[PDB]
This record gives sequence, structure tokens and C-alpha cells, in this order.
Amino acid sequence: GYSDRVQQITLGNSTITTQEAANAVVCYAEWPEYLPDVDASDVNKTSKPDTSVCRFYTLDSKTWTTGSKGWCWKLPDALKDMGVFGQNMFFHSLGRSGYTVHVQCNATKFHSGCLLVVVIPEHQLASHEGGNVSVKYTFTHPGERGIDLSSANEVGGPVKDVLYNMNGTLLGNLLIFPHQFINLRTNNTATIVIPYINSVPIDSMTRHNNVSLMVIPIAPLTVPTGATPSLPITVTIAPMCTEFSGIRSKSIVPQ
Amino acid sequence: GLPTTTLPGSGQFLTTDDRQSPSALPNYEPTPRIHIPGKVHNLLEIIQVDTLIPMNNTHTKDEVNSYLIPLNANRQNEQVFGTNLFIGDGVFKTTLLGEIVQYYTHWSGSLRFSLMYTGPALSSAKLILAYTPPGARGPQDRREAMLGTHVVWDIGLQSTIVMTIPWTSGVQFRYTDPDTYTSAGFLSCWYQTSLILPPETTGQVYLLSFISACPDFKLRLMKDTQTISQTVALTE
Amino acid sequence: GLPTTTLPGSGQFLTTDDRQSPSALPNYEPTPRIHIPGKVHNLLEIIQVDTLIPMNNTH
Amino acid sequence: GLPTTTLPGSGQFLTTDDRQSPSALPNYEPTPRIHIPGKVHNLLEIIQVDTLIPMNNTH
Amino acid sequence: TVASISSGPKHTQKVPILTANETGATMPVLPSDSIETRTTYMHFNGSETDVECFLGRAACVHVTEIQNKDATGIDNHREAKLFNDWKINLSSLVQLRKKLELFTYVRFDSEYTILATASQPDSANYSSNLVVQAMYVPPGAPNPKEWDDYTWQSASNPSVFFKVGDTSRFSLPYVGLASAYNCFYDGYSHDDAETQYGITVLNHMGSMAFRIVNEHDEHKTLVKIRVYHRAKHVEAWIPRAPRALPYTSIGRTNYPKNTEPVIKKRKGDIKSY
Amino acid sequence: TVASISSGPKHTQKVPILTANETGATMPVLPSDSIETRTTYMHFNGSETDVECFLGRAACVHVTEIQNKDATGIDNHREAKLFNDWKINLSSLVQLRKKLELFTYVRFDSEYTILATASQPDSANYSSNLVVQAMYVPPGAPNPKEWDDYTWQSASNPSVFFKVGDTSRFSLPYVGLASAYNCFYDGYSHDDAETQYGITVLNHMGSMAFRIVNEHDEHKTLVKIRVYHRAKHVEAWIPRAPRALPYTSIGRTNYPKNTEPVIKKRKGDIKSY
Amino acid sequence: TVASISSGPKHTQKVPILTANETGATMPVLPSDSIETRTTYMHFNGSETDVECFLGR
Amino acid sequence: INYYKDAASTSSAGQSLSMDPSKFTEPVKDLMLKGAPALN
Amino acid sequence: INYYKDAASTSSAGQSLSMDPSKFTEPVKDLMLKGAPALN
Amino acid sequence: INYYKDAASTSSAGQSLSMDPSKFTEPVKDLMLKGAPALN
Repeated sequence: GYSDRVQQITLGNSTITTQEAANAVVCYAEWPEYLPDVDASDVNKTSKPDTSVCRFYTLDSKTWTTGSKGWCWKLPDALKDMGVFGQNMFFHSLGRSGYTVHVQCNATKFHSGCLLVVVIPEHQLASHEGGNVSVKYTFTHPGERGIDLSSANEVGGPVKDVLYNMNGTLLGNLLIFPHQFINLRTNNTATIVIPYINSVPIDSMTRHNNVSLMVIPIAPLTVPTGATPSLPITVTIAPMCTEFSGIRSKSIVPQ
Repeated sequence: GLPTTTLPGSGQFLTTDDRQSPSALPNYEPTPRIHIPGKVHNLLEIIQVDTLIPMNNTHTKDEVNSYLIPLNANRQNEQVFGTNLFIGDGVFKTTLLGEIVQYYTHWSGSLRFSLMYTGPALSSAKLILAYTPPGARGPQDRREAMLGTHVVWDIGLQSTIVMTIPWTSGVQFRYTDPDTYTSAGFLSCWYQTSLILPPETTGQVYLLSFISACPDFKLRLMKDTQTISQTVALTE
Repeated sequence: GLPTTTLPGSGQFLTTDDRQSPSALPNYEPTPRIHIPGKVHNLLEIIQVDTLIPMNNTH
Repeated sequence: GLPTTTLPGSGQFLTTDDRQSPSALPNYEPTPRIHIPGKVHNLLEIIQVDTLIPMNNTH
Repeated sequence: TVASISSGPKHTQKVPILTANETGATMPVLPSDSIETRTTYMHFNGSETDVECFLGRAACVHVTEIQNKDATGIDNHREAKLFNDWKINLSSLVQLRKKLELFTYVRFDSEYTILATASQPDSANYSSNLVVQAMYVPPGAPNPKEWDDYTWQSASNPSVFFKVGDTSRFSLPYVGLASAYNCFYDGYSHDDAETQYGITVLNHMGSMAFRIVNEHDEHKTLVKIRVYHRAKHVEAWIPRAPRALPYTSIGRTNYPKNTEPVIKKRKGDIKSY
Repeated sequence: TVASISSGPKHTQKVPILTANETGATMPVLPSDSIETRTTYMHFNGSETDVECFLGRAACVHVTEIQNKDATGIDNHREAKLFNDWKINLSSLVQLRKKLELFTYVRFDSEYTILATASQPDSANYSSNLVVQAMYVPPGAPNPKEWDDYTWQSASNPSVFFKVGDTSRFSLPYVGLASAYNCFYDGYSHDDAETQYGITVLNHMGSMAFRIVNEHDEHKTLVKIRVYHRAKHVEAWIPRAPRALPYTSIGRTNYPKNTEPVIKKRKGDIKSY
Repeated sequence: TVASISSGPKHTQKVPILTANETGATMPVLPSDSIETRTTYMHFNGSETDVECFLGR
Repeated sequence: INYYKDAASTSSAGQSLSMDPSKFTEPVKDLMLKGAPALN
Repeated sequence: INYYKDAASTSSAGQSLSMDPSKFTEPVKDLMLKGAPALN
Repeated sequence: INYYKDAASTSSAGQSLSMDPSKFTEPVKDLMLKGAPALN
């Protein structure tokens, strides 16, 4: 009586149940694991807070309306302030982590709409100015708020044009990245497990984000007659196999 | 001193030849490799992942909406969409498949075309997808369409339908850039019965459509893509 | 570095010589051969089929 | 005469390449080596000896 | 290898063509799941789509130019193109760039070919024969200031001398600092509020300085340098969506404003053929 | 091997010299069936009549020309012969063409040799040294528009750079779409009422674009390109009647009107010697 | 080859970090004598610092 | 025959002949069998 | 010795030494023997 | 393969792979053990 459909994920002191899942994706078919010695470089023993950092943090909720263009969060940024995960983050020189991402959106059998939930490794954004204008730090570190693709261009911020993925590629091809759809008629959640993907064994958690999670409405939300025209979307994310190394004074970052 | 003779071609530089060269950095030790998920070995590995087709090309500036094929409730007998199968041009051209095919001169193989339905769960519909092999015109009505490769799709719990365009061909390779002799057919879709919405519901519903290549597929003779060009060198 | 000497004829192009060359299309896979009746191997095979002589050349 | 083809790079001088050359002094016999304390083999051997840092740079 | 097996009529409870794309998978459906097929063999291996093959041919990566002329009274050799440097890149001419950016991280050895040809746009009695010097200048080395500085001694820095009209060729190991070169980097060099975004040393491949060794003749001679780059021993990770809009800058993803629709509009209906 | 066996007088009921040609056969009659012969050996193998040998020597297949000159103010490089393309063919110069069309389908690898020589028809101080670039442009690739377009980057398209006066040589595998190249095709590309007859992609071998890499000197330089083609690994099917009338077009069988009698008229009678 | 071995807390009478530089020696002290380390390998030979290489271009 | 000492100086590598699209085409956590229902 | 990797790059092929004119000189359905009458 | 007769004409030497810093880092007459007191 197991269905692909019902699932339970327990991680730390927190549990999620979905009764309307559509399997789960594990990026590149690899599950998060700690850093092996053969791959290690820094000689420091690392710190593995385990259950105090590897639990589920639910970010603040978004509201899908007929005019929504899509939202974008960066990792580990989105979690920069969650509990002890965040403290560890500002206090060590280097850290490394994988995540379980669970995006939630329920409706009824009269609604229609379909969101794309995708994880993009190394999502370098484009400046809407063109040329070689850079995208300032603050703009690519929105924190739990994430970036709202239907917000206005700002100065020093990225471009927010959806048919171009914020980088000069077409929305249609985002499907080459680990992703899952939430089609109100099928699905009510999306779950993706992200292994740590980098060109170095461990890195800085503040100067470099290693994935952007993106939720994009593709088939517009259509509510039943005289229904309220909107649904909330909630994102809950859990660091998994986290390791921190090179402890010290506590980083100070712009803004 | 051993006697030699040099042949025609001596001193030429062929950008495609593969020979040994002296290393400028004798004895240098590269950084160790660490493990990174995701290694690609063949472009054939990636063109099997499906991506969305902007089938609804009828707009005037690129929009999220050209990915949406609309469906109308209560129409009978009528046609949902049509396209030829020049995978290197037209709707296909910006898709990952289209985009890679363009790095090669010839392609052969089967294509997989699927449609995912997004209408309310309490609605229902039966569509027919038809592949018309080279030699006939794009079908003009379902009767015409239904006499070639087709699948009656019944919209249900299972949200997507995967149609295969089996390789139908005299010549074993076709050109990726559209060519007549080498042309592959048409793909059309019609109401088999009709879309029906539940009460309290209204308007258009949309289908999303994807394209990817079957394991069947072959691409050969690499060349340059018409999809990118430039007028002055870029700088930092 | 192995010492060499080049002989007279170096650099010439003789349309009748038969040597190796780099392939411009590295790794390309040609279309499979299928069977076709009629293969010719030697011109000596075909000059044994008789053909008509315009003997009455007087026109 | 063996047929050859020369590749791009022929005739270049790369200061870092390592090949054989004719000796200008054929048959010459170098002076014998005697023992000298102190032979260095790697620069890695010497950067492990500590030396003083002008830390007080303020002059 | 069979490309298609033989398959006949089906009337089952087992439907391989109905799936749920919401899952993120592309189910491996074949012609034989939905029509009746006959056996056929592949006759093909997919040799020429190997990434080593795809990135393994020489591409032009840079065209520069230097001139041989009397430097007498020139206050700025660099500025007179008496000599010229180039910080190595693979993202300035777009053909090879789009190919590499199909991947996120890439690792390979480089083989460089340098072609140099001379031009004499104004009245010369003859064509002189110039020798070019290409010096590889790694970050931290003294940089040439005049066309005949002590720098050109290049006692520790690899340099090649070849003749204009000829070609020089050598190969450099993978010089990246990390395990792969980042084709993309969503980071900064430090948490500064104004530091540059995206451009990184993670990509840095050295830099190269060119000059003519010859002193000047009576006329002036323009020498134009073309650098070609061929990847050998390629390793690529994490495929990405191909580049759709035009490029504007080395190292940023930025596209131009008021660009044009990249998807071709139908001449007709959705229903059109 | 015996070329003739010994044979003596015959008075038989078994007549090998009477046959019925209406049958379509050429009965294998020998000297020894009708005169008295002596033994003789062949001393010969028929080596030089092998089709590999017959089609295996280089033949000139194309002569084109490009010039190096100041492109300043040229509105159409292609038109100034600043650069030039060629869609590969073996039926434009007739010598090799008649040889190939002795067969219906032919399959082979090609070895190309390209000789380039320069001419300076009007007053020059000297002869410059130019490097030619020959790019192989398969159907669907961007085609060069100016003599120095992004196209020439040729990041994915095989190109060779050699010097004028020298020769370039490389070999291309059999690039046909079918199992053989059609020397003839009695068809159309589709059932159109006005589509072209006979000319087909079944024959298509690619296409090639040439340019000089050098910028301009003070004089102008004419470079004339000659492409030679040698078939290697030849396979030929279905012999046909040799070409009798002159050729008029690449790819059609058409002969010129009011052509001349191709059979030599006797100077005398049928009875004449 | 290990570049660093794994080493944990220490509370000893054996102090490798106190020395007398007046002796002229450079005592071979390592990270693992004064912090807690994890194993890591060298992945490197020191090839390009050989004097033959240094003076050989 | 390599004429040179360093590995970077050798010619192009030889075909992976690796090929496994499943990391890209089927990265699902619970295995999907073709023919069995997608969602149970 | 081939110096190159691809087959197209090898020299000319070597003599068929196949030679069988009968597909061209005697494509008759019922075999004709020299010496026996052509038409029986 | 050496093509030449004299030893000077051969290419560069090959890595010492000798490496022993103690003549430079620990030339003390009485051996010092790390961890034992420097001056007893």
C-alpha cells in the first residue's frame, strides 16, 4: 500500500509528511555524503553539529497569484539566519552541506496551475544593465526573502526576466537541471535532495552560493469560480551532512 | 643522418588533427581531481533528457506563454496544433535537442514527443496525436491524420503521454538544417472526443509539450551552429 | 632530436603517389554499406561484355 | 628515403623544451667530481630552514 | 547492437506510454512501445559526440597585433603596439565559448597554435623576416614595459620564438587552482559590498606577451597574431541550458537590453505546418 | 597462368562458335575454339585496371581565385573575391567526371590536395607571403559574409591554414548520406511539379570557403586555388555506357543542341580498309 | 603520502612546540603538534622545484 | 609512442565509451519501472 | 604502419584480385554450355 | 634513444627525488628529539 504518493522525511527533530508527492529527485543521482580524506585539503578537523543543523527550516511563505513571475532563493544564503545553522556559517572560515528541499502548494480538484521547481548549480546571474555591469553582493544575497522575479529592476541588482533564467538561457531548457513540477491536478509538493557540488572540497559559505532553488509558475494559476484568486507556496529546506571548518572570529558581511 | 622526403601538406595547420606537442611547463603538477556529481561523457547522454518546446510560437516577443498549448472545452473533431518535423528549425530550434542537433550535420533516430496535461483534476479529455511520414501533406482533418502513426491519449491520473516518432526513412540519415529530400513528416493533434470542464470552472486549460531523443539516435559530422555569432571580440 | 637529411623531391606533389593523410573529420562514422547487385572490380571484367560496332560508318 | 610530413611548430625555439644536441667538444673529458659538503637537490629542501622576518618594518 | 527489436500487436494492462512528467524523469520510451517494429541494428557508436571530440579541435581564441617600427621617441611602447599582452581567456570570441558553457566545470590540458602573418600596408621595398617572441607571463612575474626590457630575458618564464608566417605550437597542462575550471561562479572574491561578481581567478589560465625580436627596417610592418586553442584530455561536469541571447562581456552572463525575440514566430497559426 | 592452351584440328558435332546473342550472354569463346593454338602464359595480373587504381590518382576538380587587397569601402567581400566558397563536386571539370560516370553508385574516401600560387599582375615591390585558410563548411553552418567574420573562428568546423606556393593535404571519410554516392538519380526531392530533376543531395560532399589571412600590403595579390581529389578505398556498382556527347551542366545528363556526329564517318565504303 | 595525520586533544609533559633556536636547528614542527588535524594526502612530489628543473630552461 | 615526457603533451584522449544518461534522465529516489503506473 | 587513427586516412586499397565477369557476361537464368546448342 | 655519442648531448636529467633537508635544518652535533626539552 506504499504509494509513490505518500512520504515521510524525518531529519533531526523535525518531520514532514506529504500525502500527494510525485516521487523525489536526487540530483545527478547522488545523495549528500561527508567529505572524504582522499579529497581533503585543509588540515583542520571539521565540526559536524549533526542534528542541531540538519533539521528542516521553513522559510516565510510566498503568494502565487495570476500575475506571479517566479521566485529565486540561493543556498546557503536562504538559511544564513536559521538557528545554529546560521551561527556556524558566520563563525567558520569554510563549511560544506547538501540539502533536502521540500516545496509545498495545495489547492483543490477544481484549480489548475503548474510550477517548475528546479535546482541550478552555480547560477551566475546577469546584470539588467548589459555590458559588464556587475550584480552587487546584497542583490545576490536576498536571505530568506529570496528574489521576486516580478519585482522591479533595481540598480546593482540582477535582471528578473523569466524567459531567460536570469542569465541568457531559455526557460524551456531548465529541465536539463534536477527539477520536479507541482501540477495542482497531480502533485502538491516537490522534493529534491541536493548533494554538495563544487570544484573545491569545501568553500566559503558567505562569498559563494552553490545552488539557486527556483520556483516558477509555468501554467498560470486558475482558480474555480469566485474562488480567491491566489494560493500560498511554502519552501522548507534542511541542511544535510553539514560540516564546518576553520573556526574563529565571525564574519562581517556587507549590508 | 637518416634520409627523408617531405610530402604535400608539410607545415599545414589543420584545426582537427591530433598530435603530440612539447609541454611549456615541464614538470608541473596539476591539482588533484576531487569527485563532482554530474559528469557528462557524450552529448548523446544529454539529448535524452526532455525539455519543453515553445510550440505556441504565435507571440510577438518571447514569452512564457509560447510554451503553453491551449485547449478549448466542448470543441469536437477539431485540431489542437500542427508543426513539421525540422528538428533544426522552427519550434524545435531552441530546445536542448534542437540546440545540439545544430552542432552536427546529419541525424538519424527516433524522437520522443510527450504532452503533460495541466487542467483541473475533475475535467477529462481524449486527444489523438498523429505522426505523418514524409510523402503526404500535413493532415487537414483527423480522418486524414488518423491514417498514419497515432496514439489516442486518455487524460487521467497519469498526467503525461509519450508519443514516439519512429524513424521512418528511405535514406539512413537526414540533414539537421531543413532539406526537402531529407524531410521527416508532420506532427498534428486533434480532439478525439473533447475537453470537458467540471462545474464552477472555466476557460482554457493548457498542455505542456516536451522533446527528447530515443536511445536510437545518431548525430554525425560536427559543424558550427547558426545559433550564435558576434561582431567584435568581447572584453572584460 | 633525431638527425635527418631531405632528398631531392621533397615537397613535390605527384598526382599518382599513395600515402597517409590526417582525416579532417576525426571520429565520424560513415553510413553502413547495404548490398547492391552489380559490383565492378576490374575494367577487365566489363570489356568482356560485347557491344555493337557502328560498322556502317558511311552516314 | 622515408616519407615525412612536418607539423605546426616546426622550427620554433621553446626555452622550456628538453632535447638532445650535438656536443661542440667531441670527446672531451670533464674534471673528476670531488666530494663537497652541502649539495642541494630541491628548493623544497632549503625553504624549511628558518630565517628572520623584518617584522618591524616601520623604519 | 539492436536499434529496434521486432515487436507485434499489444492489448495489455501494462502501458509504458502513460507517465507522470511531474516526477522529473524522462522515461525511456521506444518506438516499439507504441507501434509494431522489425529488427534493425545501430551500425553506430556515438564516437563523434564524445566530449573529448566535441571540445578537441582548435578554435580561434584571440587575434591581436603588434608592429615593428622605430621606437625612437615612443613614450609608451605598449601603446604603440611595439609589444602586446593578452590575459588568456576562452570567452572573448563566442564560437568556442558557447560550446564550453554547455557544462559548469571543465578540466583539460590546452594545446595552443599561434599563427602570425605580416602586412605592409604602405610602400615597402620588401617583406622583412621577423621573429616573434611569445612569453607566458604567470601572475606575479614582472610585466614588460618596453619592447626590449630585462623581462624579455625570460630566464624562468617559458617563451617560444618563431617566424612570422610560421606557426608555433606547444601545450600547457591544466593550470587551474581548483579541481576544474569554473565555467560559472555565483560568488565574489570576498564579502565586499562593491567587489566584482562572477569573474573569478577560478578560471585564470595565465597570460601571454608578444613582441618582434627584430630591430626596425626602413618601412613599418604590421604583424597580426592569432591564438588557437584545442582542449585535450577533457572532463566536463553538470550540463546546463545552452546560451540563447548574445554575449556582452568576458565573464559575465549579461545579455544586451532590447535584444530580439530568440524564438522564431510562426508565419500562421499554432495549427500551421 | 595459361593465356592459351595448345589445341589441334577439330571435326566435331560440338560447335562452340555458333551462339544466339539474343539471349543477352557474351559466350566465353577463345582463340583455341576456332584455330590451332600453342601454349602461352599470361605473365600479367590486371593490376592497373583495378577500380581502386583507375579512380585512385589525384585529378584537378576545381580552380577558384581570391585576392588580398584593401577591403576598405568594399560592400561585398564575396563579390570582390576577398574570400570565396566552392560546393564540392566531381562533375565540373570533365576528365574525372567521365571516369566516375562509368559506374552508377560509387563509394570512397577522398584525399584532397590544394595548391595555391600567387600572381602580381601589376607593379609590386615584392611578393608577399600570404597564408590561405580553407574552411570545410557543412550544410547548416553559418557561411562567411566578410573576409573576417566570426565564421572564420571555425571553432567546430575543420579548417586548414597553409602558405600560398605550398600545398595542403588532408583526407575526408565518405560523407554520403546513403550507402553510396549516386552518379545518377532518376528522381526528384519530392513530388513537386516544378522541382529540379536529377540534381540530388545523394551526391553532396560538403562545401569549402577560402580566404587569405593576411591584411593588405600596398599592392594587390591574386591567389588562384586548385583543388585536386583522389579517391581511396573505392567501391563501384553497375557499369554503364561511357559518355559520348559533351557535358553542359553539373548534375544533369543534358548534352548540347546541334552537337556533332560522334561516330567518325568512313573516308570510303563500308568495304574500305 | 600523508600531508597531515589525524591528531586529537593533547595534555602532555611532552611539548614539541617549545624549542631553543640558539642551537641553529629548525625543528620539524607540524600543524598536528599544536591543533587537532584530520588526515589529508599530499598528491604532489615536488618535481618542479628540483634544481635540474630550476636551472634547466 | 610518446616522444615527450609530460602527460599534457600527449594527443587527444580516446572515447569514453562510458555513456550513462540515467543520472540526467532518471534521478528519481524510488525507481520507476516502464509499464508500471507512474503514481501508485 | 598507420600513423593516424581514422581509417579514411590510410593509403589506397590493394587489388581486389576479385574479378568475375559472369554477372555481366552471362546473366542468363538457365546455364549455357559452350559447345552445346544455344537454343534447344 | 641517444642519437649522439657524448654525454653532454643528452637531455635534461630526471628528478633527484633525493631530498634531505637535515643537512640544512638540523646540523646539530647532539641529536635533538622533538618533544624532549631543547636544553637539558
